[PDB]
This record gives sequence, C-alpha cells and structure tokens, in this order.
Amino acid sequence: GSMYLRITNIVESSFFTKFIIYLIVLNGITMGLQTSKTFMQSFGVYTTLFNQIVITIFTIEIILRIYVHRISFFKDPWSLFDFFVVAISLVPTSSGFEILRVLRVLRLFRLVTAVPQMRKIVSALISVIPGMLSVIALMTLFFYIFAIMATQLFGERFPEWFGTLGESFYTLFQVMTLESWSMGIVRPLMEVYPYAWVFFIPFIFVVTFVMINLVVAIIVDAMAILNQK
Amino acid sequence: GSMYLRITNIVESSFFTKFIIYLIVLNGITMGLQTSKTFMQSFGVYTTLFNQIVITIFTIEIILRIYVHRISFFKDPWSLFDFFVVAISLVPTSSGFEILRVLRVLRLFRLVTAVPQMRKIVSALISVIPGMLSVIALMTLFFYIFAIMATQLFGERFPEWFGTLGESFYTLFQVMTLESWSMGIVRPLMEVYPYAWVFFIPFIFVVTFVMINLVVAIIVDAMAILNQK
Amino acid sequence: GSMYLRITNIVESSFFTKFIIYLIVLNGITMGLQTSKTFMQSFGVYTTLFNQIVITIFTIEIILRIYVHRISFFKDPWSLFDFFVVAISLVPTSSGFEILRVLRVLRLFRLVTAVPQMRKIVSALISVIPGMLSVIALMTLFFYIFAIMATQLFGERFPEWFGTLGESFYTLFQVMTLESWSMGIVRPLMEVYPYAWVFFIPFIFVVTFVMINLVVAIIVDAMAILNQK
Amino acid sequence: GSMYLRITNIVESSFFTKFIIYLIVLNGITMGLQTSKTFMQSFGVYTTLFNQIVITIFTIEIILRIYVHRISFFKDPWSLFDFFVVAISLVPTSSGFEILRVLRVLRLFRLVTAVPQMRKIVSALISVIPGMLSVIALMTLFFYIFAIMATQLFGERFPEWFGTLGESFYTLFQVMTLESWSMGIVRPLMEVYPYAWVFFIPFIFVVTFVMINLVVAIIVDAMAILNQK
Ligand SMILES: CCCCCCCCCCCCO[C@@H]1O[C@H](CO)[C@@H](O[C@H]2O[C@H](CO)[C@@H](O)[C@H](O)[C@H]2O)[C@H](O)[C@H]1O
Ligand SMILES: CCCCCCCCCCCCO[C@@H]1O[C@H](CO)[C@@H](O[C@H]2O[C@H](CO)[C@@H](O)[C@H](O)[C@H]2O)[C@H](O)[C@H]1O
Ligand SMILES: CCCCCCCCCCCCO[C@@H]1O[C@H](CO)[C@@H](O[C@H]2O[C@H](CO)[C@@H](O)[C@H](O)[C@H]2O)[C@H](O)[C@H]1O
Ligand SMILES: CCCCCCCCCCCCO[C@@H]1O[C@H](CO)[C@@H](O[C@H]2O[C@H](CO)[C@@H](O)[C@H](O)[C@H]2O)[C@H](O)[C@H]1O
Ligand SMILES: [Ca+2]
Repeated sequence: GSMYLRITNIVESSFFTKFIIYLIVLNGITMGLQTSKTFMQSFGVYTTLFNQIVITIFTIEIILRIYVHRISFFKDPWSLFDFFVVAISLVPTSSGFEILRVLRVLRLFRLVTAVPQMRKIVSALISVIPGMLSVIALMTLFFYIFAIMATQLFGERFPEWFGTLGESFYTLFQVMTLESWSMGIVRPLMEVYPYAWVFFIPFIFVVTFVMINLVVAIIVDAMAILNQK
Repeated sequence: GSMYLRITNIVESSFFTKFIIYLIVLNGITMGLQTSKTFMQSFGVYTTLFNQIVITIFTIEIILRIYVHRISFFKDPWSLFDFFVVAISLVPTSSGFEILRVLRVLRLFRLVTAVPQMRKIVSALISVIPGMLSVIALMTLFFYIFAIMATQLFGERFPEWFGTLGESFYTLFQVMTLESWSMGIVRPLMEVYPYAWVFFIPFIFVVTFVMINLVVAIIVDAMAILNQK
Repeated sequence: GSMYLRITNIVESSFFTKFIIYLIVLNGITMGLQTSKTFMQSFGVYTTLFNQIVITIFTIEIILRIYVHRISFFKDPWSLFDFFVVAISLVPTSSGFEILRVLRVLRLFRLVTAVPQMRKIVSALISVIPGMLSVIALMTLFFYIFAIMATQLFGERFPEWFGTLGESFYTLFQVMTLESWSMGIVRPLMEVYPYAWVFFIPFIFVVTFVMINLVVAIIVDAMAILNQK
Repeated sequence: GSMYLRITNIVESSFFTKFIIYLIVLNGITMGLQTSKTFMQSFGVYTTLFNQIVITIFTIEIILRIYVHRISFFKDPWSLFDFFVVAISLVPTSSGFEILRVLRVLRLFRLVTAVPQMRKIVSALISVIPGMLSVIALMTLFFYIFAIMATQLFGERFPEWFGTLGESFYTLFQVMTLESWSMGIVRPLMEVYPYAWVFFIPFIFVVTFVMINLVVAIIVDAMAILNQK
C-alpha cells in the first residue's frame, strides 16, 4: 500500500532517527542525575516521569519500525539489540529484582545503534572476534585443566582462593592479569607449600605467551587484510 | 616598511630563537633549584629575580613576534601555546591560588615549541589522535553507562568507591588499569555482594579487548600510511 | 597383512577418533565434578569408576595405534604427548605423591591432540618459539648476573627476598612483571639501603626494553612470513 | 713481523676464543656457588682462588689481543666493554666499597661479547635505540616539568613521596608503571587534597599515550626496514 510508503518515508527519515538520538542523549543526562539523592528528592517526579515517556516512545517506534520492515527487522543484530534493551527496560519496578531496575540503563547503548559512526567502530571490534576463537578455545581448556589442578592442590588450606572450581578460576584469572599475583597469592602459599612457584611461574609464562600471540594475531590478520585490499 | 623587514630578520633569525632556547634551559635549571628550601634560603632572591627577567623577555618577544607576523600569529597552534603559557605565567603571586604559581612551570613546555626536532615528534603524537576518536567515543559511552550501573548497585554500602557518579568513574578507571582491581576492589565487594564478579569480569574483558584494538588501530593505520607513502 | 589394513581403517577412522573425543569431554566433566566434596560423597564410586574405564580405553587405543603405526608413532610429538599423559595417568593412587594423582588431569590436554583445529593453533604458538631463542638466552644471562648481584647486595638483611640465589631470581621475576615492585620491594629496601633504586630502575628499564623488542620480533617475523608467502 | 702473525693466528683462532668462553661458563657457575655460605665455608678457598686465575687469564688475553690489534682494539665497542669489565674486576678486595666486589660479576657479560649469536641480538636491541631518542627526549622533559609541579603541590604534606625533586621523579615513574598508583598513591592524597586526580589522571593518560606510540614507532620502523630490504 501507499500508506505503507507514507509510514516508511517517515520511519526511514533522517529527522525521525535523529529525533530519537536526542531522546537518547536527553535520557542519558536524566539517567545520570538519577544517581544523585539530592536531585531525586527535588525532581525525582519530573525525572522518572521523563523516563517513562522515553520508553513509550521507543515502544511506539519499535512497533512502528517493526511494521515498516516486518520480518526483516529480526535478522538484523542491531535491531534485535534495540528490541531487547527496550524490553529489558519495559519491565516495571517492584517486580523481580533491582537488577532489572539498573539494567534499564542498558538502553543508553541505543546511542551506538542509532549513530552511524558508532555502529561502524563496533562493527570493527566484532569483526575481529571470529579470528580469535581458536586461541580463546585453547585458552579456556587451559584455565579449566589448571583450575582443577589448583583446587586439588590448594583448596583445603586456602579455601577462599581454591575451594570451589570457581574460586580457583577467579584467582587464576586474577593471577593472569598480574594483579597482586606475588605478594598477595603465591608468596602467602609458599609459607605452607614451598614449591608452589612451580605451579604459577609456568602458569604466568604460558598465558603471557598466549596473550602476546593473540594480539600479534589481531595485528597480522588486519595487516593482511589491508595488504590484500 | 623596511623597519618591518629589519625586525623580521631579527625575529626570524636563528640566533634570536636560539637565544630564547638558552633562556628556556636556564629557567628550567632555576625552576628546579626553586624546589630546594635550602637553595631558596640563600639564593631565593637571585632566583625569583631571574624568573621575572625571563618572563619580561618572553613578553618582549611575544609582543615582538606578534608584531612581525600580525594576525597569522594566532592561527598557529604552537604560537598560541607560547602566548597562553606566557600569560598563564604573567599572573602575579598572591593573586588567586597557588595553583597558578605552580602552573608557571608550564612555560618549560616552550622548549618543545622553540626546538624543531621536538615540535616534530609532538606533531607525530597529535597526528595519531584524529583516528582514535571513534573508539574514545565508544569508550566513554561505556564508562558512563557502567558508572551509572555501578553507583546504583554499590554506592550505598561502598560510598568511598561508588557514592558519586564520579567516585564510580574513578574506581572504574582504576580497575581498567588493573590496579588492585582484585585484592583491593572486587574481592572486598564479594564479602557483601557475592555475584559481583559478574559485573567486573565482563567489564575487565570489554575494556581490554577495546584497548588491544585501539592499539592495533594505531599500528595498522601507520603501516598503511607507510605503505601508501 | 590384510588384518593389518582391517585395524588401520578402524584406527585411522573418523568415528574411532571422534569417539575418544567424546571420551575426553565426558572425562573432563567428570574430572570437574570430582573437585566437589558433595558430589564425591554420593557419586564418588560411579565417578572414579568412570575414570578407570577411560584410562583402560586410552591404553587399549594407545596399544592399538602403536600397532597400526609401529615405530612412526614415536617420531610424532603429538603421539608422544598422548603416550606420556596416558602413562603419567597410568600410575595408581597411594603410590608416590598426590602430585601424580593431580597430574592425571593433564590427560584433558588430549583434547588439543585429538582435535584438528586445536593442534593447528598450538602449531602456530610453538612455531613462534624457535625465533625467540636468542632473546630468551640473552634474557636469562641477565637474570642470572643480576640475581647474583642482588643476593650479594641484599640477601643478609632481606633474607626472604634475596637469601638464596633462587629467592633472588623469584623476586626479580616478580619485579619484572611490575607486581608491587615499588610499595612492596624497592621502597622497603630504601629504608635501609637508600641508593637501591640505582639497582632496580636500571633493571626495570632493561627488561622492559627487551620485552618490547621480543614482541616486536614476533610481530615483524610474522609479517615478513605473510609478505613472503 | 712474522712473530706478529704467529700471535695473531693464535689470538684470532677459533680455539683461543672458544677456550675463554668455557672460562666464562666455568666462572659463572663459580660466581653462583659463591652466593652460598655453605659452599664458601668448605670450598671458599678453591673458589676465590679460581676467580683470581680467570682474571689473570683475561688480563693476559686483554694484553694479548690489545697487541694483535693495537689501536683498532679501542674503536670497537665490544672490546672496550671487555676492557672495562676486566678492569672494573681488576680492583682488589678491601679497597673502596663492596660495590666494586659485586660489580666484578659484570664480567659474566663477557659471554655476550665472546659469543656471536649473542652479540648479534644485542646489536639488534641497540640498533633500535637511535630512533627512540626524540620520544625519550620529549618524555624526560615531561617527567621533569611534572616532578617540579608535583613537589610544589605535595612535597610538604607527603614528604616521603614528593619532598625532593628526586622523590617526586621516583613516585612518578612508579605511577607510570601503574604500580599501586591508586590504592597506594593517589587515593591517600585525596584524603587531604581532594582534586588530586586532576593531576594524575591527565598524567597517567599522557605517558600511556606516549608509551603506545613509542612502541608503534619501534614496530613501524622495523617494518619499514623489512619492506625496503
Ligand atoms: C564489544 C564486544 C566485546 C566482547 C568481548 C570479547 C572478549 C575477548 C577477550 C579478549 C580479552 C583478553 O582479556 C585480557 O587479556 C589481557 C591481554 O592484554 C590480559 O592482561 C594481561 O596480559 C598481558 C599480555 O598481553 C600482560 O602482558 C599484561 O600485563 C596484562 O594486561 C588478561 O588476561 C585479560 O584482562
Ligand atoms: C600529547 C598529547 C596527548 C593527549 C592525550 C590523549 C589521550 C588518549 C588516550 C590513550 C590512553 C589510554 O589510556 C590508557 O590506556 C591503557 C592502554 O594501554 C590502559 O592500560 C591498561 O590497558 C591495557 C591494554 O592495552 C592492559 O592490557 C594493561 O594491563 C593496562 O596498561 C588504560 O586504560 C589507560 O591508562
Ligand atoms: C604453548 C607452550 C608455551 C611455552 C612457553 C614459552 C614461554 C616463552 C616466554 C614468553 C613469556 C614472557 O613472560 C612474560 O613476559 C611479559 C611480556 O609481556 C612480562 O610482563 C611485563 O612485561 C611487559 C613488557 O611487554 C610490561 O610492559 C608489562 O607491564 C608486564 O606484563 C613478564 O616478564 C612475563 O610475565
Ligand atoms: C640493552 C641496553 C638497553 C638500554 C635501555 C634503554 C631503555 C629505553 C627505555 C624503554 C623502556 C621504557 O620503560 C618502560 O616503559 C614501559 C612501556 O611498556 C612502561 O610500562 C607501562 O607502560 C605501558 C605502555 O606501554 C602500560 O600500558 C603498562 O601497563 C606499563 O607496563 C614504563 O614506563 C617503563 O617500565
Ligand atoms: Ca599491582
């Protein structure tokens, strides 16, 4: 129909999508003043009020551009995100956790969707991830096998650090980033277990070698693309 | 006029600008001995005295080379800097803060202006910054959205770290550099909030992925320029 | 013989090796639930039972594919690994240390052997190591010479950090990763030994210069290979 | 003369220089067992005895190869080093400091001189340094100007960290490596000086931008050489 075209040249319009970018920037400043108990005690009304207006508008416009583009709307990753942070946001307060009240702030990520220069650079960042998969595979297997070892070795005398398989995972991740791996983790262990450095000096070495190579992978792959294009 | 040319071939002279480089190096050694309470108690007079002589000379010469080059002086970034650290310096003591007394030391950055090899390498460093803008954009939006979350989640029971939106920003920046993110920030939070690692392990991951890519961006862009030039 | 070919087209089969990949994934989930004292108190029987079944199967199949390929089996690094983590695993409990009971978990690294995409990426990582050898040589010599110095200088008044040649090695390695090198190591030393920063500021500088170059070595070597291939 | 050629084909011989490599490796193992108070109490005699034999041999051979090559010996950086760690070593004990007794261990760096594969990789590492000079220049000027500021701002209430111009330099260097810059340096300062992060968040930013670029400089320069050669 032609009323269809009337609605498409509204919704595909520059001004329509530019308007909801201003609605994004407005609701980001509001989002930020909500973290002020002073502001909320004066303008807590006008503010949360403004937060409900922007959410109906995004649902009015997610129903509108779900109509303009019908099923094609759903094979698009960026539209799915706008649908799934509008709806994560669409849940009302005092229902569920507060964790949903805070995840409503995820709707600021609609700025990355509605802005072109931003969906470009995010396309770059995710374009990189297919290549990293084999090393992130190898990498995980390593953290798994070494978390099992570390729990079996240390989980009984250092339970806050190696009790769970998970507690072990976390500490190891922490050690990988060299966050206090020595004065804080390994040195305290050599007070009970003297040859513990045999477990962590190998460990530090291997995940640092693999991080270097993961990054050289990003660097050469990109260079190869540039060279071939 | 020809008295104009007399003043231009003075001010565009090698010796003129080389002389104010020695005045820079002299006033840097003086600048440094001023931080010695011993030195200041003997030669505090001769010293601050020397600091007032170099500042009139730079204003004599900023009035001179503002005359030689008239308006063109102002469309030049390096001359604006010399004008704005001479004048930040031109404010007298006991007026305002001490923060202006110390910012007078910024006039040592005139060494980067008056030396060619130095304005070259600074040109390299700033030439890099136009490219970084889209990722620094994305990056900020992320720190904002996640500071709001983190205040809403933790600002009441950990007020020194998540009370303000700003307190949150700082801690997050701190966590990004892996400065005691674990034994110091996240582990203390898991004493009250057990599933806090769900907020920071994602967070550490995303800003490390984006830092890697920002740096691979610098590396490939530069490589591309070299290849095409 | 043709019974030989009957056994080879069994053992070189897709399904045979795919089956022992499922046996790997099964014995990894089991491996992981063993670290649960709750799980072990109910299903400790069924579980360790399952661990003995998978080890006979791997020895049945290491005797099988040592037959199919006879001596060639042994000039292959990945088969040697499967032979040496099956046999490290083949030792029975209550004989030796517990350190062998835990190293049995190394048999999960059979997933990297039995999966193609995984032996590829490990081939990449080890392919990189021949080049790094001269800098790892230089590097070690440096840690040695500087551990000897550091013990001679500090081992008597700081025995937990510089008593052994080994204690010195460890601390230095720790300092190299910038793990609390300052508030934790060097600042406490400047309470007794004031000009200690002369030993560690040079040291931090040299191993950071050499790490940068080691990584630029990986990056240019790989780039050169890409360019020439 | 021909006795000259007799001495040159001795000193330029493979076996001559290979022999003093074994003397290097021997005196490195000895060097290392000297840090053992147990070893020194049994074999302290045989050991230090061995240390005096190797030093006469190196002076016999530094007088020999100073004769074979006369003045050309001195325009060679690697021979100057062998002359200046033999002579730093030639000073006798109980004269001067112990700091000279320990610097005798520097003579192990003769292994890098006497081995070809080693003087190669050190040639690589130093070949890189001419390029880094302009950024290390800019870099220093920055640490200087900002150490002066930081002493003027904080040296009176935090004297162990900002009292000297030097104390300031050290702390800043420490902050640059992100070693406890937050929970340890800047957070304690915001207890007295609340807007201190304005001094260090800019500071952390600028030296991290410049480190990234210094390393991209190494990476592209090397790539350019590879491409043009
Ligand atoms: C936009 C969507 C993004 C989806 C996120 C995808 C995540 C992909 C994982 C990549 C992140 C790796 O995670 C991060 O790796 C860095 C690598 O610098 C490691 O960090 C450590 O390793 C490096 C090696 O490079 C050490 O030299 C360094 O001292 C330290 O930073 C940590 O292990 C982890 O903090
Ligand atoms: C001359 C004028 C200069 C104007 C300044 C322009 C500033 C531009 C911003 C670039 C600086 C980024 O700021 C800095 O990023 C580094 C990236 O190494 C991060 O630092 C961290 O991230 C890296 C990833 O590379 C981790 O692997 C690593 O363990 C840690 O160093 C921090 O987040 C921050 O300290
Ligand atoms: C798959 C089999 C693998 C066999 C393992 C082979 C090991 C080869 C050794 C390479 C590992 C080097 O070991 C690791 O080097 C990193 C380099 O990032 C150093 O780590 C440090 O150096 C870097 C320089 O890049 C600093 O800028 C940084 O703040 C810090 O991470 C440490 O010294 C060590 O943790
Ligand atoms: C063989 C003779 C050698 C002569 C020595 C020549 C020295 C030349 C100076 C290069 C060394 C720079 O010194 C070192 O720089 C590293 C850069 O990784 C910095 O270290 C820091 O900066 C990086 C940026 O890359 C941060 O992202 C990172 O978290 C941290 O490691 C420190 O400021 C310092 O420890
Ligand atoms: Ca730290």
